[PDB]
Amino acid sequence: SVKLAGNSSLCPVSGWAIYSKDNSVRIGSKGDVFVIREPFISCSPLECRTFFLTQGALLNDKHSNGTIKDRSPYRTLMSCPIGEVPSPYNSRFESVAWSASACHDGINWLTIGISGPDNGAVAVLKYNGIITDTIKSWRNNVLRTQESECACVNGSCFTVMTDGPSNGQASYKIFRIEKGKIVKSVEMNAPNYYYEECSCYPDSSEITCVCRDNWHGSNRPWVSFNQNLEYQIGYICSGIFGDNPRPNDKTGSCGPVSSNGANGVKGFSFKYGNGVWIGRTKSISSRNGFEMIWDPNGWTGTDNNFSIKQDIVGINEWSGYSGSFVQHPELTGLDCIRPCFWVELIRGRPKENTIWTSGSSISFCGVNSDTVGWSWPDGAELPFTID
Amino acid sequence: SVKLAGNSSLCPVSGWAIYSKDNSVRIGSKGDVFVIREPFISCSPLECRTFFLTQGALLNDKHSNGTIKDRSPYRTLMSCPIGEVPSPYNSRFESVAWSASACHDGINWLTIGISGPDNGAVAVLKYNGIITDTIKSWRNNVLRTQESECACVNGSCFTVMTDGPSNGQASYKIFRIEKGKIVKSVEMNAPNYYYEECSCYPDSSEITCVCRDNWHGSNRPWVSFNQNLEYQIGYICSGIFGDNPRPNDKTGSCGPVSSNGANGVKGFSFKYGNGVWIGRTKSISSRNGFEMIWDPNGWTGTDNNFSIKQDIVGINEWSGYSGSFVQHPELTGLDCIRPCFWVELIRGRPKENTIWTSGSSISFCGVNSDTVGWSWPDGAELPFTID
Amino acid sequence: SVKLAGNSSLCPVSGWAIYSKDNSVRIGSKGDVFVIREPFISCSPLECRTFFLTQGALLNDKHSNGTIKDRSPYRTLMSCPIGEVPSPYNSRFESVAWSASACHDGINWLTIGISGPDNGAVAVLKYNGIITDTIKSWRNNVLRTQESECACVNGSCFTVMTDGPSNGQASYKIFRIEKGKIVKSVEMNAPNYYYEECSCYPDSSEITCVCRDNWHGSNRPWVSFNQNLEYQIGYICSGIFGDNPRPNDKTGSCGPVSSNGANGVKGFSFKYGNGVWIGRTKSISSRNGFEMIWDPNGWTGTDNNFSIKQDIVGINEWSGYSGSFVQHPELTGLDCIRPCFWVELIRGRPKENTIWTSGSSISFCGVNSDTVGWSWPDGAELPFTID
Amino acid sequence: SVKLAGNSSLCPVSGWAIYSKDNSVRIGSKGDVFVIREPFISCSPLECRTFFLTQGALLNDKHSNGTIKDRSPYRTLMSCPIGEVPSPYNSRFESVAWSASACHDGINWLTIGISGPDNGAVAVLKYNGIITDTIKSWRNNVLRTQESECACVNGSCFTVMTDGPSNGQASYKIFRIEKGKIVKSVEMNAPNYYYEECSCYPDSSEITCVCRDNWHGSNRPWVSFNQNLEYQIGYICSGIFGDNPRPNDKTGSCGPVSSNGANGVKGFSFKYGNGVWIGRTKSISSRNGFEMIWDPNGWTGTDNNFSIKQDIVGINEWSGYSGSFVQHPELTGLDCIRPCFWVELIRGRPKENTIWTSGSSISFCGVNSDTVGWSWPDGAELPFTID
Ligand SMILES: *[C@@H]1O[C@H](CO)[C@@H](O[C@@H]2O[C@H](CO)[C@@H](O[C@@H]3O[C@H](CO[C@H]4O[C@H](CO)[C@@H](O)[C@H](O)[C@@H]4O)[C@@H](O)[C@H](O[C@H]4O[C@H](CO)[C@@H](O)[C@H](O)[C@@H]4O)[C@@H]3O)[C@H](O)[C@H]2NC(C)=O)[C@H](O)[C@H]1NC(C)=O
Ligand SMILES: *[C@@H]1O[C@H](CO)[C@@H](O[C@H]2O[C@H](CO)[C@@H](O)[C@H](O)[C@H]2NC(C)=O)[C@H](O)[C@H]1NC(C)=O
Ligand SMILES: CCC(CC)O[C@@H]1C=C(C(=O)O)C[C@H](N)[C@H]1NC(C)=O
Ligand SMILES: CCC(CC)O[C@@H]1C=C(C(=O)O)C[C@H](N)[C@H]1NC(C)=O
Ligand SMILES: CCC(CC)O[C@@H]1C=C(C(=O)O)C[C@H](N)[C@H]1NC(C)=O
Ligand SMILES: CCC(CC)O[C@@H]1C=C(C(=O)O)C[C@H](N)[C@H]1NC(C)=O
Ligand SMILES: *[C@@H]1O[C@H](CO)[C@@H](O)[C@H](O)[C@H]1NC(C)=O
Ligand SMILES: *[C@@H]1O[C@H](CO)[C@@H](O)[C@H](O)[C@H]1NC(C)=O
Ligand SMILES: *[C@@H]1O[C@H](CO)[C@@H](O)[C@H](O)[C@H]1NC(C)=O
Ligand SMILES: *[C@@H]1O[C@H](CO)[C@@H](O)[C@H](O)[C@H]1NC(C)=O
Ligand SMILES: *[C@@H]1O[C@H](CO)[C@@H](O)[C@H](O)[C@H]1NC(C)=O
Ligand SMILES: *[C@@H]1O[C@H](CO)[C@@H](O)[C@H](O)[C@H]1NC(C)=O
Ligand SMILES: *[C@@H]1O[C@H](CO)[C@@H](O)[C@H](O)[C@H]1NC(C)=O
Ligand SMILES: *[C@@H]1O[C@H](CO)[C@@H](O)[C@H](O)[C@H]1NC(C)=O
Ligand SMILES: *[C@@H]1O[C@H](CO)[C@@H](O)[C@H](O)[C@H]1NC(C)=O
Ligand SMILES: [Ca+2]
Ligand SMILES: [Ca+2]
Ligand SMILES: [Ca+2]
Ligand SMILES: [Ca+2]
Ligand SMILES: [Ca+2]
Ligand SMILES: [Ca+2]
Ligand SMILES: [Ca+2]
Ligand SMILES: [Ca+2]
Ligand SMILES: [Ca+2]
Ligand code: NA
Repeated sequence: SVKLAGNSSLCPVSGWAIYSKDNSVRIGSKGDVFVIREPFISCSPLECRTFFLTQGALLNDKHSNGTIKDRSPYRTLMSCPIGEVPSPYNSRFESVAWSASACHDGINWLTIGISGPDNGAVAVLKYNGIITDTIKSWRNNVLRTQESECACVNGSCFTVMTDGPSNGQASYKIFRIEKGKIVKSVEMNAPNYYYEECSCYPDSSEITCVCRDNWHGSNRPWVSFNQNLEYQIGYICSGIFGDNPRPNDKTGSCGPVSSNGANGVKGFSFKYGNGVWIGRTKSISSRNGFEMIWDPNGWTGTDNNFSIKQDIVGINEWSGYSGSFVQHPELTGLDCIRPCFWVELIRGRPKENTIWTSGSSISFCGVNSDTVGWSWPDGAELPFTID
Repeated sequence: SVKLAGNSSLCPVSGWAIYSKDNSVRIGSKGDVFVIREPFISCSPLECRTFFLTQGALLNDKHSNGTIKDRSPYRTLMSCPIGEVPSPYNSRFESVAWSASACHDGINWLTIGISGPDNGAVAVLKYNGIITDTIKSWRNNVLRTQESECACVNGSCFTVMTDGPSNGQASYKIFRIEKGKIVKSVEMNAPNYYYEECSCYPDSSEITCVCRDNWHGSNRPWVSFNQNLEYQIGYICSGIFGDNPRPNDKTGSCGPVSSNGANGVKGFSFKYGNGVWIGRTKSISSRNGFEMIWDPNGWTGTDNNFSIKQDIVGINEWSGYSGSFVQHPELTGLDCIRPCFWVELIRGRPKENTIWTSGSSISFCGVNSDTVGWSWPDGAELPFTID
Repeated sequence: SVKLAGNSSLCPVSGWAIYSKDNSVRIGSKGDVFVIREPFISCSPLECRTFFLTQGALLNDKHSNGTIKDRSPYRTLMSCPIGEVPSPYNSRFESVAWSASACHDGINWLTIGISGPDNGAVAVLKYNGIITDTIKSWRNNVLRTQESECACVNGSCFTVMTDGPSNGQASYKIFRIEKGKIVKSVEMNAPNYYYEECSCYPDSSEITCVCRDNWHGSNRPWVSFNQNLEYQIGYICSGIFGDNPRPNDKTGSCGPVSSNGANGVKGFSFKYGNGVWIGRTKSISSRNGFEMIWDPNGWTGTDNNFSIKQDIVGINEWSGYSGSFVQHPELTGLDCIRPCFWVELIRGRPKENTIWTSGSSISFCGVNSDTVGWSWPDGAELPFTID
Repeated sequence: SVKLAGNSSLCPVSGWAIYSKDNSVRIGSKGDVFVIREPFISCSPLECRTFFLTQGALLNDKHSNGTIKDRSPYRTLMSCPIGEVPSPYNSRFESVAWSASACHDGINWLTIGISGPDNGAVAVLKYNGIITDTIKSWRNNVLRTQESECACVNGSCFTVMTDGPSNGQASYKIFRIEKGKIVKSVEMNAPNYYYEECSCYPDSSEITCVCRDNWHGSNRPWVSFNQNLEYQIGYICSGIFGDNPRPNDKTGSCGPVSSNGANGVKGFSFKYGNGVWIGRTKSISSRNGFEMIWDPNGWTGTDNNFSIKQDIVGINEWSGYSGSFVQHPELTGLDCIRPCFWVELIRGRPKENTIWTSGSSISFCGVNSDTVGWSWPDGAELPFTID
């Protein structure tokens, strides 16, 4: 058992091969499946797991009523093996949480679960399931974190948290965590930027995060930093705008794009020099479809020209959150950090006529062998009996 | 595999971080979850587990009827991982039981399960699941034990059992157990005191139990003892009365407080010199709400002043039993024994219009980092389909 | 990993302490629990498991119809941990079977599953889940075996099978099995005896079996043998008759007792010199109640006097099959082979008005510490929804 | 962990002993069991597993509707222990897949899952659950593979895939795979032959596959090859025709038998010099019944005489796909590779009045000890509540 090095570079990839699909909402029509949202995948050196925030309720049961609501004392962070439906009969309990992150350092799992009131929430940190630290709201306004895996390099794990309004300037902090203990934190000097729900990955011993600007950006903000949390900030320049909502593609910007910039969705991108692989919704106005786009100058260039598009979910199908996850050399035997991604397929409120909201997931891993575009949607037939 | 030392002091703590919530009643509306009461938590050097008394029945099925009744031949002690719902599909069988205790000495689990008739019940003790001893009622009036973890120091484990009436003087025995074999017991000389449902923990090689006076005490009795079962007795002196029911807070006593003293609820407290961390309901008359209070002179002083209160369950929400559990340094890597606690959130009879009674649970661990009060209640909407 | 020696003697016991209870029929009212009959318990050096023959159907579902029927191609031998309900979500598959045995030699499990036609059934033998032998019907008339654990001594396991009519002379064979291969078999010369559903245990390197005489005996037949299968035969002499049905107690006999001798129930007894611990039903006419009786001269003496009676199930409660199981020193750390027993609590047809028949279980281990009689019945309220 | 040698010969067998039956459809009347088809069994050096293609839906739920359809984005390759029902609570996720194969090389599991569109499907290969390679359709017409285990010899695993029309000449490729990487493939020169759904097994370091001619053969095509993918081709010569549909038995041919040759069913056979063990349906026109036949000159001789027949499923009962699996010496301790087989028992559409199609399974292993013919059918009573 050894710490993940995290010192190799990301594997360059040409396409995305399908890795998992859980069908949770379809199975939940009869089976005992948690109502969940905000799922994500994270791997150890031995396995990949899906983490998710339950609503303390099963699908097709009356307790799923009102699960559009984001924060309650019932919500818990749990995990199961990748591609299995999240059930009380296969799910490991992690934390009481309405916002979370998790990652494995090579030795044990770090989990971060935030609960408590909007005016004073507390992140509880656990290492191997023992509480090892806490951090409390410093702006008293919905302390919130990634909803995806943290990133680890040589025994240190890193995450981003946000505290403040969701329609204006907020405060953003970056953390270094070792064996579940916060050993350093810094508050970002980022005037006119906004960051939340960051998707962060390791790459050549450094951390890159691509986040959501809910304030006034239709492109995605990024922050990268080293083990000492010395950081750099920007927005993805590509005119292939990554957020949802967003305008139609056109010339981009290296700061925040204000057009359709308010609101957003969690997402990700991978940086390869001046190029970028963007995952995004296919619809500009709602969480519908999903596609991956390789723009070989999109990190720093502002044109809307790109070279590869691979379909993942069809434009008439419900999508949702998406996030990065990696497979390290210690897991794969490769000489590089493999990029993967998951997509959350949201069903129910607000877009459908149900009492509940819940998601399934799909996930894909980067390869340089042949791949194909298609649509792998949630597949459930709504409404359900309970509705 | 090594014996827990049990020789360090209790970790000093400033507040309580949420550790687990299982949502059992919410989930059992649809899923297959045991009807249970008398849950508790106990840890080995490798994991923590929820122990509970089943009713041999599942939520929202007809055999849930009558489960207000405490003692039957159908009740079984079973256990599942912390924060998971207790289900037939995830629960390990421990013992046939309508009163129980369990604790891990560092090598194997000890379990104590009392079944049989009210006039001659028998505790069956198991070590690693094998029957290693029995002990029979010696007063023929409902032999009963902790309903929370026993406590272990250097390969010996300790518990308390009571036999006799619940509305007057009863008999109270302390036991030293090694590899599931009773090696010593003493009957306590405790005239005008009453002990049941003790929450016992180790602290610097000695055991301290805080219990329930069902006879005539609205404050809690305590007994502390060494590995030779040489014991000291007393009641918590604080005017912050710990039992339910109780009077409003006023000047306390170091003997039993007779005002509102009859009846009770299982609870716990932690001694820190002359100070005390008290867990109690928020209502003085029913099992509603829960709070943690630090009273720096409350173990020995009778005033009703305290220095810290942390809300756990709101006053208008159902609560129930509570107990202590510890995390030893062999589990955590700390230099001290960490105090934690669980609360049972009882739903159904006698307070609600159901045919059944069952609980869910929440637990917290003591920390010195930032924490917050809130309410994490059961959350189920009663009555259910079967009612 | 080492072979069970099997060379110590049975632990003398003074009473029976309750070990497990599954509540399967109560739980199966809503949960996903197999319809089963013919359960039994068997232990390895690490754990005890319950084996059972499913009917390829779940309780309270339409496929449980007609499960009074003994033999079908749907019936399977499965196992789960002791005291858990048998569900498809916790159950290990063993063999396709309508009659069975299993036992662990210290290294691996042996399972014996008989299926196929009444006129040519085949026992399939498996070691560690691999098929290692078969034995086919030699009288073409329902080849059948113990429905309880086989017995192992020094790497050899032993069982008994029967082939022929159930209302007359049949044929009875004894088998020695090593690593799942039949290494010797003998046909018993036992004119005027009848043996089936033998409960067999090791004791001082030899096997004792106590069986069912369905032809013309209301006491139980026995056969004991060494590793070479050189055997002796007799019937339990005590006037405390062990079978069901049977007459009221009176002077017994050392050969078959013809009064109420046709028909029967699987059962067991333990021999301790000239004395016997007898488990039997409390009713003389039907499968109701259960009790254990220590008769200090009952193996070889014919009087109906006895020393100890311990109630297990009350006379107005349903019982059923019962069988021996042992815990070897390699499991317990004792210097003797510990005797235990289980009882099948049968519900449904033919005594109740249901479409199905299915059983739960209770089990007890022998101890020399204090015990108590009680009733631990099945507890389900019939009929069920499906009826 | 050591690589399976795969260099010994097939064990000679006189008959087939029943190994497993899962009763999936019967159990899924109430419990949470996947709608599935295309099951198959494959073994590591430590256990045997059932692999199957789910429909992303449970039996007796509305999302089972339309499951006659073969290919969708919801289908997933998943696995559970042999003989257990495939449930979301006991099944391991393998791959997104509407056509599949898997096999264990002695060190790790290889899985092959084809998803994507009919005009450009992609097989995703995983080794130990990590994506190790992909291969894309090369004729753009439903890339498809074995629906049974691939075959392994000294660290290399072999499979066959087909691409093109199912009512005419298509293209057939053989693959050598090492640690989940395709290291060699060849396209077969096979004019006038047709191969799909190959059942492949190792025998003396070489692979023999018996497949389905959906174009114009009522006998089965075979291809055998060495580790270099040097291959020989042929059809089974026996006038005991192996496909469904087929003619009644008459003189066979060593080329495709065109009488009733169109359409087909996945099946298997085992070669023993000039002889052959044939598994087939009992009906000549529909997937009903199953029997095993030993024809001592049937691999190369065209007569319709055989030496042994062993009933498996009766003629009036539903059957389906069948395939081979092996137990290598590293698992059994034998000196030869043991042949086994499974049969899928298909229920629902198109033959029955349901909204859904699903299968259960049975399997058998080859022995030289005594065996018996019988019928072990699915057993479920259709239609179901949902229909
Ligand atoms: C939760 O649990 C409670 C407590 O048990 C249930 O309340 C019981 O409900 C049952 C069923 O309704 C009651 O049992 C019934 O009693 C009837 C009347 O019994 C008395 O009066 C008759 C004369 O009419 C006398 O013959 C008899 O000796 C009694 O003095 C009976 O008529 C019913 O009998 C029928 O069913 C039985 C099954 O054994 C048949 O054998 C009979 O022939 C007959 O067909 C029946 O026994 C019982 O009294 C209630 N108990 C209490 C304490 O009130 C709740 O119903 C339950 N709730 C839910 C939701 O399940
Ligand atoms: C339920 O089982 C009954 C019997 O209890 C079924 O009736 C027939 O099939 C059985 C085969 O197992 C036999 O046991 C019966 O003797 C036989 N004939 C009868 C009762 O006349 C009956 O068809 C089944 N019920 C349902 C709902 O299908
Ligand atoms: C709290 C503001 C933030 C951005 C608007 O809300 C997020 C939006 C969500 C969304 O856009 O779907 C779902 C997240 N669960 C929620 N996070 C929390 C902590 O409640
Ligand atoms: C036996 C008397 C005792 C104190 C009143 O009853 C306890 C009270 C209970 C309670 O106050 O909720 C529930 C406990 N399950 C019960 N213990 C037993 C062994 O039945
Ligand atoms: C086969 C005759 C035998 C004795 C009457 O029947 C047994 C009786 C039974 C019984 O008396 O309850 C149940 C057993 N499952 C059955 N065994 C078999 C193989 O069917
Ligand atoms: C694609 C052609 C092929 C042969 C007709 O269809 C198969 C026939 C099937 C059948 O005959 O039952 C079911 C298989 N699931 C299907 N394979 C695929 C990949 O869909
Ligand atoms: C990465 O870290 C490993 C393990 O410590 C080290 O041996 C190696 O020199 C470093 N870099 C690369 C790119 O392999
Ligand atoms: C959902 O909650 C609303 C408002 O509290 C209520 O009207 C409705 O009955 C609920 N539906 C269900 C199925 O519980
Ligand atoms: C990794 O961390 C360890 C322990 O802090 C340290 O010894 C080592 O130098 C670090 N390696 C790098 C490349 O930073
Ligand atoms: C506690 O016990 C340990 C382990 O036996 C021993 O080595 C140590 O000296 C003791 N520590 C304290 C704080 O008393
Ligand atoms: C712990 O127990 C062992 C065995 O009884 C004993 O030798 C040792 O002295 C004990 N340690 C203490 C500190 O009591
Ligand atoms: C039992 O067998 C053990 C282990 O082989 C042996 O050491 C011992 O002598 C035997 N005991 C008796 C009483 O025969
Ligand atoms: C037990 O079996 C082994 C191996 O056959 C043999 O060597 C040994 O003598 C046997 N022991 C006894 C006590 O018979
Ligand atoms: C097969 O291979 C094994 C292991 O490599 C070797 O030892 C043996 O000689 C070979 N066996 C046969 C039957 O050829
Ligand atoms: C099944 O699917 C068909 C086609 O969409 C539809 O017409 C039918 O109503 C569905 N039936 C059920 C019972 O859901
Ligand atoms: Ca935005
Ligand atoms: Ca560009
Ligand atoms: Ca009191
Ligand atoms: Ca005070
Ligand atoms: Ca008899
Ligand atoms: Ca006597
Ligand atoms: Ca259910
Ligand atoms: Ca054909
Ligand atoms: Ca021939
Ligand atoms: Na009956």
